[PDB]
Amino acid sequence: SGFRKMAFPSGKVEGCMVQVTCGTTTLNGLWLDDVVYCPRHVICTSEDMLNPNYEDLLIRKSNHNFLVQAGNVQLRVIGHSMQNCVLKLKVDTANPKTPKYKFVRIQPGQTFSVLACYNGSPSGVYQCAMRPNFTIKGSFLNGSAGSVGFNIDYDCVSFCYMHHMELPTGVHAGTDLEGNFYGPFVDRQTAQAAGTDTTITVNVLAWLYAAVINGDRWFLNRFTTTLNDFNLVAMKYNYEPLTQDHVDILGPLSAQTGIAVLDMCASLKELLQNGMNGRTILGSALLEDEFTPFDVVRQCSGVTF
Amino acid sequence: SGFRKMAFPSGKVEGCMVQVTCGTTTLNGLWLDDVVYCPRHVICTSEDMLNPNYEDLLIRKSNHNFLVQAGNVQLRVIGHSMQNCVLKLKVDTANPKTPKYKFVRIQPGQTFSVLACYNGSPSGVYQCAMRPNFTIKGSFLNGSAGSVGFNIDYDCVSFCYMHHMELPTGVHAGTDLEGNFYGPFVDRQTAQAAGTDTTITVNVLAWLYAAVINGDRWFLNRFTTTLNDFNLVAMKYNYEPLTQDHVDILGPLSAQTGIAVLDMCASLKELLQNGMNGRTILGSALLEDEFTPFDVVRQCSGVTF
Amino acid sequence: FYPKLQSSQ
Amino acid sequence: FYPKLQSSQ
Repeated sequence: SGFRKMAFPSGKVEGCMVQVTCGTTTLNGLWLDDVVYCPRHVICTSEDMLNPNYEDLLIRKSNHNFLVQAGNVQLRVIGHSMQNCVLKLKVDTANPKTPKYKFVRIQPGQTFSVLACYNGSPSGVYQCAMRPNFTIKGSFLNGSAGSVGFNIDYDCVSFCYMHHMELPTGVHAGTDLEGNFYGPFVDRQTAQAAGTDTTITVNVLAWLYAAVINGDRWFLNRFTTTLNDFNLVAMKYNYEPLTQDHVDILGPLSAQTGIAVLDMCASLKELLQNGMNGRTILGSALLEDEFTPFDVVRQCSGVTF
Repeated sequence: SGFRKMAFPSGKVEGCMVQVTCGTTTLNGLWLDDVVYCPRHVICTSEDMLNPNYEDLLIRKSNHNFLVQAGNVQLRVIGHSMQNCVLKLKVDTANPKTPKYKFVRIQPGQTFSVLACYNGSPSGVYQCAMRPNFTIKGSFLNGSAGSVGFNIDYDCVSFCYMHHMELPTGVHAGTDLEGNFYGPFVDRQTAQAAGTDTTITVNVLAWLYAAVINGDRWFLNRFTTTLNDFNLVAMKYNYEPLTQDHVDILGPLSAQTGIAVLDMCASLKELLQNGMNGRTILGSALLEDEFTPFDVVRQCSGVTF
Repeated sequence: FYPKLQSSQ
Repeated sequence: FYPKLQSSQ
C-alpha cells in the first residue's frame, strides 16, 4: 500500500553525466558512446545570451575550446557539431558505462524522471510531467542545463528531455535529445512566456484509481455519466478533453479495481463541481495530474528494472 | 526555481541490492563487503506469521538453506547470525560495488530516500520522512521487505532504514540496519496500530522558508509570537511542539530570508487558522512537512554528490 | 485488518 | 523578468 511520486532508479543515467566548460560558461553534458550531448548555449558568454548567433559562435570555436570532465578524468574532444539546439562533442573514448538507450520525443501529459545535476554531478532525482503547454514544472538552478529526463523499460533508458532554461514564471523549457524544443520557445533570453496551462484529465483519473487501489473510496458514488457529458463539465474547469483513447488506456486500472472508467469519470465530475469537502485523497488536497495510468500500474504492481 | 520532493541519486544503493530466498519466502537483502543484511522473517513460513520464535526457526536452518542471488549470480553463504530483527548472511565474496557507507539511526522528523525493490531489483526511488509516530508513509508491496532508506554525504551512503512490514492503515514499519525497530512495532502479524500521528512543525517552517526563497511572501503577516504561545496554538492542530533546537536549526534559512523564526511561526499560526483560500504554496494546497531545513538548503542551493 | 510482513511467496 | 539559460559561470 501507499502511493508516492516515484522516480526511476538513476544509476544508469548517473554514469553518463559529465561537465562541459566553454570559456567561463559551464553546464552538464550527457556522455553516451563516444559523444557528449549538451545545450548549444554552452558556447555563449554571459554577455551574448540575449541574441546569440550560434552558427557564428561555434565556427570560431575549435575542439580544444571545450573542456569535458568525467569525474577526475578530462575527455579529449576530437570533433564538434550542432544538431538543432544541442552540441555533439565527439570524444576519443567511448563511455564504458553507456547503458542500453534510445532517444525518444514524448507528448504532453507523459511523465519522466529528472536527474538534476550541477558541474556534471547529481543533486537529486524527481518525477515530472510534460505540461499541456509544453513546459516542465522542474526544480532547476543556474548550472542545471544539460540535466536530462528519462524513463526506463526493462534495461533500456529512453532519454526524452534535456534541460535548457527557466521561463519568467519559474517553469522550465528544454528539448528532446535531438535538440528539438518542446513548445514554442527558443534558447535565448529575449522576452518569452508560458501559455495558459490545462490539467491532464486522464492522469487525474489514473490517480483516483490509485486512490481506490489504496482504499480511499469516499469519492466513489452510485452515479454514472457519459464521455460526452463528462467533457462538458471538464472543459469548464480547464481540464483537457477525455478521448476514447484515454478510456482505453485506463482499461487495466478499471479491470483491476472493478470500477468502470465512466463511473470513475462520474466521481471526478462530482469532485470538480462540489470540491473535496475538506477531505484529502492520497495525502493531497489537490487533484494530482502528474501520474500516468502506466505510472499507477508500474507502482502498484511493483514493476522492476 | 521550483521545488520538488527530490530523492537522492540511487546508483550507489542499486549496486548493493540482492535477492534472498529461504524456502518459498523471498525478499531483498543489502550486500555490503562480504555480508548480506536482510529481515529475519525471510525464515518464516506462512504458518510462522503470528507468533514466530525466530531463535527456534533459525537454529533449524543451515548456510545452504539461504539462496542469495546478485543479478544472475548465486552467492555462497558461509555463515549466518541474527542481530535483533535482521539476519547477517556472510558470503564468500565481497561486493565489488560496496560504497563508502555507515549505519545510522535517525530521529522522527528526519527524511531519507527509499529505493523500493522486488526480487533484488530496483522498482523506484522516493523521498520519505520518519513520522513522529515512528511509521513511514511509504509505497511498498509484498516482496518489498529488505528495501532500504538512506541519505548521501557527498560520497558516503548512510543507511538508516530497512523495510519490514505494513500496518493496517497502510503505513510502514521497519528497523535500522542493526535490526532495531523504529517505534514499538514487532515483526509478527498479530494486531498492531500506529499511534496518532502529528505534523513535523520544524519541517513545515523550513518549507515556508523555501517558499520565500522561491519568491512567495503572500502568507506572511505583521505579527510575532512567543515560542510558548506558538506551541499552545500549533498543538491544537496536532502539530509537534517546536523546541529551541528546532529554532536554532532554522537559523540559516531565517538569516537568508530576513524572517525571524518566531515571525514565520506567526505566519504558520495564521495559515492554520485560515487555510490557503484557493492559493497553493510550492504547488501544494496542504502544509508540507517532509522537507527538513537541510533538504531545503540542499535543493535551493544545488548541493551535489 | 492485520499487519503484513512484506516478503513474497 | 526575462528567461534565463541555466548554465553557470
